[PDB]
Amino acid sequence: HEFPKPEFMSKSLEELQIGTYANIAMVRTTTPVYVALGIFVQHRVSALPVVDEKGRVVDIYSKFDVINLAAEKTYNNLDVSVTKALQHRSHYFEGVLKCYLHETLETIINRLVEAEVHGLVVVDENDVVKGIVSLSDILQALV
Amino acid sequence: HEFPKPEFMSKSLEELQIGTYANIAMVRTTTPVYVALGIFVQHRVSALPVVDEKGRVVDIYSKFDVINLAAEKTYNNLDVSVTKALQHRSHYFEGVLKCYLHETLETIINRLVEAEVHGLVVVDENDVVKGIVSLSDILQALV
Ligand SMILES: Nc1ncnc2c1ncn2[C@@H]1O[C@H](COP(=O)(O)O)[C@@H](O)[C@H]1O
Ligand SMILES: Nc1ncnc2c1ncn2[C@@H]1O[C@H](COP(=O)(O)O)[C@@H](O)[C@H]1O
Repeated sequence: HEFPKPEFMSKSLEELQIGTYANIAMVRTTTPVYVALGIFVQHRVSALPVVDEKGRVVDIYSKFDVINLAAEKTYNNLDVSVTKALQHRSHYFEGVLKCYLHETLETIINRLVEAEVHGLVVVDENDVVKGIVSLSDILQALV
Repeated sequence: HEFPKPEFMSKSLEELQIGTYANIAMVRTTTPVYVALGIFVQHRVSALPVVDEKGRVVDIYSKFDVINLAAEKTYNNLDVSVTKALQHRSHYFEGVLKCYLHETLETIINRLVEAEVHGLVVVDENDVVKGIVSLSDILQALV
């Protein structure tokens, strides 16, 4: 009974209707961590696209990023920028940040597993946010 | 304004009232992945304690575990056991599986960051499930 089904691994994100494409919560490179933490606790979404001055995705900020900040032995306050998370990892340069609607479920799954990341930002031709794909969305496709 | 606050890093899980201690969804070492996947998609919890024949915690099964299974190049079906996830990692032997109510937030945070894990099972003296602590619970303590 193969897991995952080969006929669904070969279908695109668009075809499978996988991800969230409305009401996306996101932040800027100039956003302090206190704003992200407020979003996580009060708005309750799992990952935040981080966009530069042009609206282009340059990182994804997760709840684990906050915990990583909290564990730092150097002195921090919450007025630190979300871009300080980049000292621990670069989702961007490892090619495990973004994805496209036309990409296959197999491609997306291989990308998640590549860096052990829980989410990808769906972008357009200008790297501008269209949606988000998280492990929950993939699990709905895997059923 | 220090992040995290030192006066809350020194407090225990019990003292901070961090974690979920009722209505815990969990599975057995004999549980097939199809049962875990159904739980994730329909019951909608982030991590499942995996308990042996004696009710003792021997693993934690996460949504990423399913994605990891899905990416395997060898042939699988969903009748595989949740214990096949153990081929990718041992939360147990790395000491990043369990925690106790009396442990400090700083200890718990350092443990999460140690293996880059998103959750811990709160256990008793017999390694039996008392609750679960996930990144969301920690974020509520960090505010
Ligand atoms: N920043 C976000 N804004 C809006 N929806 C999101 C965001 N991050 C994740 N989601 C969606 O939240 C749902 C649950 O995802 P998760 O919280 O990872 O289980 C999924 O459908 C995601 O696509
Ligand atoms: N297996 C589980 N059974 C019950 N509650 C859970 C389980 N896993 C996580 N939770 C709780 O679900 C809430 C949201 O956690 P998370 O889904 O990781 O954001 C937290 O209060 C967790 O303690």
